[PDB]
Amino acid sequence: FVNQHLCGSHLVEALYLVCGERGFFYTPKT
Amino acid sequence: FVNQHLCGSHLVEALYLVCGERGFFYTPKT
Amino acid sequence: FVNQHLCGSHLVEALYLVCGERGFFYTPKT
Amino acid sequence: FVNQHLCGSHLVEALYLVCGERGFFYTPKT
Amino acid sequence: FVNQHLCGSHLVEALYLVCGERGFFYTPKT
Amino acid sequence: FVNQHLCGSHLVEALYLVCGERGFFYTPKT
Amino acid sequence: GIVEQCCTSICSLYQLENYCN
Amino acid sequence: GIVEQCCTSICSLYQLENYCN
Amino acid sequence: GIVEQCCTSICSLYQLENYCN
Amino acid sequence: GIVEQCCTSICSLYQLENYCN
Amino acid sequence: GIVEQCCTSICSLYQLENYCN
Amino acid sequence: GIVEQCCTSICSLYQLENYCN
Ligand SMILES: [Cl-]
Ligand SMILES: [Cl-]
Ligand SMILES: [Cl-]
Ligand SMILES: [Cl-]
Ligand SMILES: [Zn+2]
Ligand SMILES: [Zn+2]
Repeated sequence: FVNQHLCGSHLVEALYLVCGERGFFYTPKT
Repeated sequence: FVNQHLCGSHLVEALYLVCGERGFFYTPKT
Repeated sequence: FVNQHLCGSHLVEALYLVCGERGFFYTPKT
Repeated sequence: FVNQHLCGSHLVEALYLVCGERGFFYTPKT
Repeated sequence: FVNQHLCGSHLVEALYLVCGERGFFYTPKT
Repeated sequence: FVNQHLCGSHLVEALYLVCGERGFFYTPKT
Repeated sequence: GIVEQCCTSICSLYQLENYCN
Repeated sequence: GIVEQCCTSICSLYQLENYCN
Repeated sequence: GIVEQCCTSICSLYQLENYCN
Repeated sequence: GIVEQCCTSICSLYQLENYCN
Repeated sequence: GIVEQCCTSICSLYQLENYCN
Repeated sequence: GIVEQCCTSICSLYQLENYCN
Protein backbone atom coordinates (compact mmCIF):
# COMPACT_ATOMS: atom_id res chain seq x y z
CA PHE A 1 0.00 0.00 0.00
CA VAL A 2 0.96 3.62 -0.52
CA ASN A 3 0.99 6.56 1.84
CA GLN A 4 -2.06 8.76 2.02
CA HIS A 5 -2.87 12.45 2.14
CA LEU A 6 -6.43 12.62 3.50
CA CYS A 7 -8.49 15.57 4.69
CA GLY A 8 -12.07 15.91 5.84
CA SER A 9 -14.51 13.36 4.53
CA HIS A 10 -11.75 11.56 2.55
CA LEU A 11 -10.23 10.39 5.84
CA VAL A 12 -13.57 8.89 6.88
CA GLU A 13 -13.87 7.07 3.55
CA ALA A 14 -10.41 5.59 4.08
CA LEU A 15 -11.23 4.45 7.61
CA TYR A 16 -14.40 2.83 6.27
CA LEU A 17 -12.45 0.88 3.61
CA VAL A 18 -9.68 -0.12 5.96
CA CYS A 19 -11.85 -1.27 8.89
CA GLY A 20 -14.86 -2.73 7.08
CA GLU A 21 -17.24 -4.59 9.36
CA ARG A 22 -15.01 -4.00 12.37
CA GLY A 23 -16.12 -0.36 12.28
CA PHE A 24 -13.93 2.46 13.55
CA PHE A 25 -13.80 5.62 15.60
CA TYR A 26 -13.23 9.01 14.08
CA THR A 27 -11.68 11.28 16.71
CA PRO A 28 -10.36 14.68 15.49
CA LYS A 29 -8.65 17.18 17.76
CA THR A 30 -10.79 19.82 19.46
CA PHE B 1 -34.90 17.56 7.67
CA VAL B 2 -35.65 14.11 6.14
CA ASN B 3 -35.41 10.33 6.78
CA GLN B 4 -33.60 8.23 4.10
CA HIS B 5 -31.67 4.84 3.72
CA LEU B 6 -28.00 5.40 4.52
CA CYS B 7 -25.68 2.45 4.01
CA GLY B 8 -21.96 1.80 4.12
CA SER B 9 -19.73 4.59 3.00
CA HIS B 10 -22.83 6.82 2.60
CA LEU B 11 -23.73 6.19 6.25
CA VAL B 12 -20.23 7.21 7.37
CA GLU B 13 -20.29 10.34 5.14
CA ALA B 14 -23.54 11.30 6.89
CA LEU B 15 -22.02 10.69 10.37
CA TYR B 16 -19.07 12.89 9.40
CA LEU B 17 -21.51 15.58 8.21
CA VAL B 18 -23.63 15.49 11.36
CA CYS B 19 -20.82 15.05 13.97
CA GLY B 20 -17.77 16.69 12.37
CA GLU B 21 -15.31 17.92 15.04
CA ARG B 22 -17.16 16.05 17.84
CA GLY B 23 -16.04 12.80 16.18
CA PHE B 24 -18.15 9.66 15.98
CA PHE B 25 -18.08 5.93 16.08
CA TYR B 26 -19.25 3.62 13.32
CA THR B 27 -19.83 0.18 14.88
CA PRO B 28 -21.99 -1.91 12.55
CA LYS B 29 -21.58 -5.17 14.67
CA THR B 30 -23.50 -2.97 17.11
CA PHE C 1 -25.30 19.75 14.27
CA VAL C 2 -21.92 21.32 13.62
CA ASN C 3 -20.82 23.98 11.19
CA GLN C 4 -19.51 22.91 7.82
CA HIS C 5 -16.67 23.79 5.51
CA LEU C 6 -17.73 22.46 2.09
CA CYS C 7 -16.25 22.98 -1.35
CA GLY C 8 -17.06 21.55 -4.76
CA SER C 9 -18.73 18.17 -4.80
CA HIS C 10 -18.74 17.99 -0.96
CA LEU C 11 -21.35 20.76 -0.89
CA VAL C 12 -23.59 18.75 -3.24
CA GLU C 13 -23.25 15.68 -1.03
CA ALA C 14 -24.32 17.74 1.97
CA LEU C 15 -27.34 19.17 0.15
CA TYR C 16 -28.31 15.63 -0.85
CA LEU C 17 -28.17 14.41 2.78
CA VAL C 18 -29.96 17.43 4.17
CA CYS C 19 -32.81 17.57 1.63
CA GLY C 20 -33.38 13.88 0.90
CA GLU C 21 -36.47 13.20 -1.16
CA ARG C 22 -37.39 16.87 -1.21
CA GLY C 23 -34.51 17.40 -3.63
CA PHE C 24 -32.63 20.69 -3.86
CA PHE C 25 -31.18 23.28 -6.18
CA TYR C 26 -27.48 23.85 -6.53
CA THR C 27 -26.89 27.44 -7.66
CA PRO C 28 -23.27 28.69 -7.60
CA LYS C 29 -22.27 32.22 -8.54
CA THR C 30 -21.33 32.92 -12.15
CA PHE D 1 -19.63 8.57 -23.52
CA VAL D 2 -21.69 5.81 -21.79
CA ASN D 3 -25.11 5.05 -20.23
CA GLN D 4 -25.10 3.66 -16.62
CA HIS D 5 -27.42 3.45 -13.47
CA LEU D 6 -26.95 6.56 -11.36
CA CYS D 7 -28.78 6.66 -8.05
CA GLY D 8 -28.91 8.92 -5.02
CA SER D 9 -25.71 10.61 -4.05
CA HIS D 10 -24.06 9.14 -7.18
CA LEU D 11 -26.72 10.78 -9.35
CA VAL D 12 -26.08 14.17 -7.73
CA GLU D 13 -22.27 13.75 -8.08
CA ALA D 14 -22.88 13.16 -11.81
CA LEU D 15 -25.14 16.27 -12.08
CA TYR D 16 -22.42 18.32 -10.38
CA LEU D 17 -19.85 16.90 -12.84
CA VAL D 18 -21.97 17.61 -15.92
CA CYS D 19 -23.43 21.03 -14.88
CA GLY D 20 -20.80 22.52 -12.55
CA GLU D 21 -20.99 26.34 -12.55
CA ARG D 22 -24.31 26.35 -14.46
CA GLY D 23 -25.91 24.80 -11.36
CA PHE D 24 -28.63 22.17 -11.44
CA PHE D 25 -31.73 20.94 -9.76
CA TYR D 26 -32.23 17.50 -8.26
CA THR D 27 -35.99 16.94 -7.91
CA PRO D 28 -36.67 13.23 -7.47
CA LYS D 29 -40.47 13.74 -6.73
CA THR D 30 -40.28 14.93 -10.34
CA PHE E 1 -20.32 20.01 -20.49
CA VAL E 2 -18.24 22.33 -18.35
CA ASN E 3 -14.56 22.36 -17.53
CA GLN E 4 -13.39 20.57 -14.44
CA HIS E 5 -11.00 21.18 -11.57
CA LEU E 6 -10.32 17.72 -10.12
CA CYS E 7 -7.78 16.55 -7.57
CA GLY E 8 -7.14 13.23 -5.88
CA SER E 9 -10.10 10.90 -5.59
CA HIS E 10 -12.40 13.41 -7.38
CA LEU E 11 -10.50 12.75 -10.62
CA VAL E 12 -11.11 9.01 -10.26
CA GLU E 13 -14.82 9.61 -9.71
CA ALA E 14 -14.95 11.67 -12.89
CA LEU E 15 -13.14 9.01 -14.91
CA TYR E 16 -15.60 6.43 -13.57
CA LEU E 17 -18.61 8.52 -14.68
CA VAL E 18 -17.14 9.38 -18.05
CA CYS E 19 -15.97 5.88 -19.02
CA GLY E 20 -18.66 3.69 -17.44
CA GLU E 21 -18.45 0.06 -18.46
CA ARG E 22 -15.53 0.74 -20.77
CA GLY E 23 -13.38 1.19 -17.67
CA PHE E 24 -10.31 3.42 -17.62
CA PHE E 25 -6.71 3.74 -16.56
CA TYR E 26 -5.58 6.11 -13.87
CA THR E 27 -1.94 7.02 -14.49
CA PRO E 28 -0.49 9.86 -12.36
CA LYS E 29 3.06 11.14 -12.73
CA THR E 30 5.77 9.58 -10.59
CA PHE F 1 -7.59 -5.70 7.12
CA VAL F 2 -11.07 -6.85 5.96
CA ASN F 3 -13.01 -8.30 2.98
CA GLN F 4 -16.16 -6.37 1.86
CA HIS F 5 -18.39 -5.84 -1.31
CA LEU F 6 -16.96 -3.00 -3.38
CA CYS F 7 -18.97 -1.93 -6.41
CA GLY F 8 -18.84 0.83 -8.99
CA SER F 9 -17.59 4.16 -7.82
CA HIS F 10 -16.83 2.61 -4.39
CA LEU F 11 -14.62 0.01 -6.08
CA VAL F 12 -12.67 2.74 -7.90
CA GLU F 13 -12.33 4.81 -4.68
CA ALA F 14 -10.80 1.71 -3.07
CA LEU F 15 -8.39 1.18 -6.02
CA TYR F 16 -7.32 4.82 -5.73
CA LEU F 17 -6.78 4.33 -1.97
CA VAL F 18 -4.73 1.14 -2.38
CA CYS F 19 -2.71 2.12 -5.51
CA GLY F 20 -2.46 5.91 -5.34
CA GLU F 21 0.65 7.17 -7.19
CA ARG F 22 1.31 3.74 -8.76
CA GLY F 23 -1.90 4.22 -10.77
CA PHE F 24 -4.36 1.46 -11.60
CA PHE F 25 -6.69 0.14 -14.19
CA TYR F 26 -10.41 -0.41 -13.75
CA THR F 27 -11.54 -2.82 -16.49
CA PRO F 28 -14.92 -4.29 -15.55
CA LYS F 29 -15.39 -6.08 -19.00
CA THR F 30 -12.37 -7.95 -17.63
CA GLY G 1 -38.31 12.24 -14.01
CA ILE G 2 -34.52 12.13 -13.28
CA VAL G 3 -34.82 9.09 -10.94
CA GLU G 4 -36.81 7.20 -13.54
CA GLN G 5 -34.55 8.22 -16.45
CA CYS G 6 -31.17 7.70 -14.72
CA CYS G 7 -31.48 5.39 -11.70
CA THR G 8 -34.39 3.02 -12.45
CA SER G 9 -33.51 3.19 -16.13
CA ILE G 10 -30.13 4.10 -17.66
CA CYS G 11 -29.02 7.53 -18.91
CA SER G 12 -26.17 9.27 -20.71
CA LEU G 13 -24.07 12.24 -19.54
CA TYR G 14 -25.89 14.18 -22.27
CA GLN G 15 -29.27 13.29 -20.80
CA LEU G 16 -28.03 14.49 -17.40
CA GLU G 17 -27.45 17.95 -18.93
CA ASN G 18 -31.26 18.19 -19.15
CA TYR G 19 -31.20 19.04 -15.41
CA CYS G 20 -28.69 21.83 -15.52
CA ASN G 21 -29.82 25.38 -14.90
CA GLY H 1 -27.75 -0.68 15.98
CA ILE H 2 -26.79 2.06 13.43
CA VAL H 3 -27.04 -0.32 10.42
CA GLU H 4 -30.47 -1.47 11.53
CA GLN H 5 -31.71 2.05 12.36
CA CYS H 6 -30.32 3.86 9.28
CA CYS H 7 -29.59 1.42 6.44
CA THR H 8 -32.05 -1.47 6.84
CA SER H 9 -34.60 0.95 8.25
CA ILE H 10 -34.73 4.73 7.71
CA CYS H 11 -33.30 7.43 9.99
CA SER H 12 -33.16 11.20 10.44
CA LEU H 13 -30.10 13.46 10.69
CA TYR H 14 -31.11 13.89 14.34
CA GLN H 15 -31.02 10.15 14.92
CA LEU H 16 -27.54 10.06 13.38
CA GLU H 17 -26.36 12.47 16.12
CA ASN H 18 -26.86 9.54 18.52
CA TYR H 19 -23.49 8.22 17.25
CA CYS H 20 -21.45 11.32 17.77
CA ASN H 21 -18.82 11.39 20.48
CA GLY I 1 -24.24 32.86 -2.12
CA ILE I 2 -24.41 29.55 -0.22
CA VAL I 3 -22.10 27.72 -2.60
CA GLU I 4 -19.40 30.33 -2.05
CA GLN I 5 -20.08 30.86 1.71
CA CYS I 6 -19.75 27.14 2.58
CA CYS I 7 -16.41 27.04 0.76
CA THR I 8 -14.72 30.34 1.68
CA SER I 9 -16.07 30.44 5.23
CA ILE I 10 -18.49 28.06 6.97
CA CYS I 11 -22.18 27.23 6.77
CA SER I 12 -24.69 25.23 8.78
CA LEU I 13 -27.06 22.41 7.80
CA TYR I 14 -29.87 24.80 8.64
CA GLN I 15 -28.65 27.30 6.05
CA LEU I 16 -28.36 24.39 3.57
CA GLU I 17 -31.96 23.34 4.27
CA ASN I 18 -33.05 26.63 2.61
CA TYR I 19 -32.00 25.16 -0.76
CA CYS I 20 -34.26 22.17 -0.56
CA ASN I 21 -37.26 22.00 -2.85
CA GLY J 1 -12.27 -10.11 -13.16
CA ILE J 2 -12.29 -7.20 -10.63
CA VAL J 3 -16.13 -6.91 -10.62
CA GLU J 4 -16.47 -10.62 -10.01
CA GLN J 5 -13.72 -10.75 -7.36
CA CYS J 6 -14.68 -7.58 -5.42
CA CYS J 7 -18.31 -6.59 -6.10
CA THR J 8 -20.19 -9.82 -6.85
CA SER J 9 -17.89 -11.67 -4.47
CA ILE J 10 -15.85 -10.17 -1.61
CA CYS J 11 -12.21 -9.06 -1.70
CA SER J 12 -9.42 -7.79 0.53
CA LEU J 13 -7.38 -4.58 0.21
CA TYR J 14 -4.49 -6.90 -0.71
CA GLN J 15 -6.46 -8.42 -3.55
CA LEU J 16 -7.23 -4.91 -4.81
CA GLU J 17 -3.47 -4.31 -5.19
CA ASN J 18 -3.63 -6.85 -8.04
CA TYR J 19 -5.01 -3.99 -10.20
CA CYS J 20 -2.35 -1.44 -9.51
CA ASN J 21 0.06 -0.48 -12.25
CA GLY K 1 -0.27 14.40 -17.61
CA ILE K 2 -4.06 14.38 -17.18
CA VAL K 3 -3.94 13.62 -13.48
CA GLU K 4 -1.77 16.68 -12.89
CA GLN K 5 -3.53 18.95 -15.46
CA CYS K 6 -7.02 18.42 -13.96
CA CYS K 7 -5.66 19.33 -10.53
CA THR K 8 -3.25 22.22 -11.19
CA SER K 9 -5.33 23.77 -13.97
CA ILE K 10 -8.56 22.51 -15.56
CA CYS K 11 -9.60 19.68 -17.86
CA SER K 12 -12.68 18.68 -19.83
CA LEU K 13 -14.74 15.48 -19.87
CA TYR K 14 -13.61 15.08 -23.46
CA GLN K 15 -9.96 15.03 -22.40
CA LEU K 16 -10.91 12.51 -19.67
CA GLU K 17 -12.62 10.27 -22.25
CA ASN K 18 -9.14 9.63 -23.73
CA TYR K 19 -8.32 7.52 -20.65
CA CYS K 20 -11.16 5.12 -21.11
CA ASN K 21 -10.40 1.57 -22.18
CA GLY L 1 -3.67 12.92 16.17
CA ILE L 2 -4.41 10.74 13.12
CA VAL L 3 -7.09 13.04 11.76
CA GLU L 4 -4.64 15.94 11.73
CA GLN L 5 -1.57 13.89 10.64
CA CYS L 6 -3.29 12.43 7.53
CA CYS L 7 -4.29 15.95 6.48
CA THR L 8 -1.25 18.10 7.31
CA SER L 9 1.32 15.45 6.40
CA ILE L 10 0.77 11.84 5.32
CA CYS L 11 -0.39 8.60 6.92
CA SER L 12 -0.49 4.93 6.01
CA LEU L 13 -3.36 2.41 5.92
CA TYR L 14 -1.53 0.59 8.69
CA GLN L 15 -1.70 3.65 10.94
CA LEU L 16 -5.41 3.96 10.03
CA GLU L 17 -6.02 0.32 11.01
CA ASN L 18 -5.28 1.35 14.63
CA TYR L 19 -8.62 3.19 14.68
CA CYS L 20 -10.70 0.18 13.85
CA ASN L 21 -12.90 -1.32 16.53
CL1 LIG M 1 -23.67 2.06 -1.80
CL1 LIG N 1 -25.59 3.93 -3.54
CL1 LIG O 1 -10.33 18.96 -1.33
CL1 LIG P 1 -23.33 2.19 -4.98
ZN1 LIG Q 1 -23.10 4.01 -3.27
ZN1 LIG R 1 -12.44 16.52 -1.66
